[PDB]
Amino acid sequence: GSSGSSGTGGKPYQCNECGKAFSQTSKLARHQRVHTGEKPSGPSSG
Ligand SMILES: [Zn+2]
Repeated sequence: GSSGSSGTGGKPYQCNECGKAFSQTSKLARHQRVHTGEKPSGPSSG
């Protein structure tokens, strides 16, 4: 059992692609545009 932090809080909305944060999610939503692209994927649980 290792005690580390990978995805237990930090950058929930903050852009991870480039690593840019914004005061409000509003402006952030538009920022995602720069990272425009396709990503097909069906429903999968498990
Ligand atoms: Zn970005």
